[PDB]
Amino acid sequence: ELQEKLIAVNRVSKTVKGGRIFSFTALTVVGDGNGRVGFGYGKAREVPAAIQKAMEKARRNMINVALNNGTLQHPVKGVHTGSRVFMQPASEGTGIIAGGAMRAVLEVAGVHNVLAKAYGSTNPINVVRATIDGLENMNSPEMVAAKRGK
Amino acid sequence: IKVRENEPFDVALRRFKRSCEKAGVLAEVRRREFYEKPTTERKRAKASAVK
Amino acid sequence: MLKAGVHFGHQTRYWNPKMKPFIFGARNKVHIINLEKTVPMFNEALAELNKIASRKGKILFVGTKRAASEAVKDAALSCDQFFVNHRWLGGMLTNWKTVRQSIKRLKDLETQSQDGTFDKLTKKEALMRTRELEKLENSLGGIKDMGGLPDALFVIDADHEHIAIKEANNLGIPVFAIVDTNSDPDGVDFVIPGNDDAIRAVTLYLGAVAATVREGRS
RNA sequence: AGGCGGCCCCCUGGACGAAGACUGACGCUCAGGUGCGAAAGCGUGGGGAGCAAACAGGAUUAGAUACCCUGGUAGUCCACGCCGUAAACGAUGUCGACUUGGAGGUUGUGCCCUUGAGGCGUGGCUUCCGGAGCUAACGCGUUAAGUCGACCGCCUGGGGA
RNA sequence: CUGCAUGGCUGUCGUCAGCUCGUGUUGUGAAAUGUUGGGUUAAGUCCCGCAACGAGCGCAACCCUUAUCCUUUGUUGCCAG
RNA sequence: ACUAUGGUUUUUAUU
Repeated sequence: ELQEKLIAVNRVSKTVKGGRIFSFTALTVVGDGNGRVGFGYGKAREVPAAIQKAMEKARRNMINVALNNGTLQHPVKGVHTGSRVFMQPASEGTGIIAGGAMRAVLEVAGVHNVLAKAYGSTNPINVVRATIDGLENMNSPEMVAAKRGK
Repeated sequence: IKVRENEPFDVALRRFKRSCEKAGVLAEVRRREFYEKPTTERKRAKASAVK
Repeated sequence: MLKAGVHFGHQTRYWNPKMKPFIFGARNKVHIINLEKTVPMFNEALAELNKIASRKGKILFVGTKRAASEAVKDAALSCDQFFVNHRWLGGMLTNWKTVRQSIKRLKDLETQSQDGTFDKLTKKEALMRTRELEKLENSLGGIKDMGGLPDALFVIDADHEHIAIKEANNLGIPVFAIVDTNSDPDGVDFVIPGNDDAIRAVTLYLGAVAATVREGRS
């Protein structure tokens, strides 16, 4: 019901007088491992507080999507602003695979096997959103409720 | 000459309404209701038009 | 509520072009809502409100629209509920982690009147100490004991209360609203035909909604 | 389209509106090709009030080959052609079409003897906000940068260019 | 020798009233917000009020002192009874 | 606004 994962904590490069400002920025993802996921960013003067703020920004930003027991239901395409993704299910003996945002956002969505690549813009706060569209494009196996019954 | 009032003057001083003592600029902000003025003094008007 | 799934119509001019799927025309010069939707739209709302109140699910009544600012308690204490009628200062339900301190500031503003000089003097600090104390004591008096979040929200006007309906959409809470042919049905989860201006409408119509929560409390 | 208003008469390609018909896929777009110049430029004359590149000087200044002033050729105008290019701008290719509202300009048209000191409907074009939707932002939004189908052209770093 | 290495000491705009933080809102984001608005003061001084609500630092206040009062003491002073 | 009118201060170790 609440599963959380970190992508990166980094130091900001903004110069103020005698050096680069003493702050830390964190990028995170949060979900329920079965049909909801969201992304968040946060800043602080210490590493734990940057994560504490980012994880809450992710928990307040969740989107509803469909999975098939931690496996992809079909090969699926995702798009966002100046970026694209493609994802497909794996075969036996493979499944991990992937890095950056894809190693995080899919693990809080319950996914245990994937084959995937990201295209266009390289910024992880853009790649994660093409990956969320690349989940929201996937068709549900759920029996809700008359169209395909049952 | 494009004047508002003229001919029988010849005056040592000229004055005419709503053209001196500045009355602004940008005074109708946060919010300046002027108690009752826009209710009459902006009926016609209609030359902005609108746009 | 009050007069069953029947229609009467309200107002003779200016209605919302988004209400086309619910308007049925004019009858006795007023515009009227389709009877064939009036009947079920009442029933599905009262049947869920009965169930929420049966889970002991806390109902919050909003009365920031002047006609309901007293009826939000005086017509609603007929059941177990909570009430608000002042401005929310933002985040009143979405920022509880920081807004819960307002009840402790209401506690601290009373402790500032514990001075030995406050008893013996008559006007010196007697009004200075009350500028926030007697406004927090009024605005929180129907919600301070709750200690958490409501599970349903009830509004008299979905355009006047919209700054609170925004917070309900951030928490996924179902909002129950009164609607007319000039209302807009977006951001609200249950909608019932009515008004707040004939005359003297909410004085008994809101009592018939508190009656639903009273049946949820058996 | 570029653009086109001092006025009157003659000629002349189309435009928009209300209501129908008969023909009967004849259509929509287009490499090359065909037709159209804003202003400046050219050829041959006419015309020459001013204005006016360049020119000769004043004055300002350290300077004045700028601004201001004194004088001024080509050009501007008319007739017939050459030149073919532009921030040629809604920077929205050409065509067909869908989908809420609001405050305005301009102009056809249906009906009522306007109760009376009126208007309500209904086409075309345009202005500024703006919904559903979009975009990096600013903007667009029934005159779409939105969603759909058809055709033709162009672009792949800057400095050199 | 070195205050472009460090603690301490210390200057001035100025004794000017200003500088910011935690959380919500907005923006993709650096950030914007609150501190802006409306009365008033020497003064973000004191109040009113908003998608902002709350908060520290400085400001003002203590103390030094002047116009008086309560009180005690007196030569080497002052010198009336 | 009638104040008619206008140019420099080295690239290079630093705020």
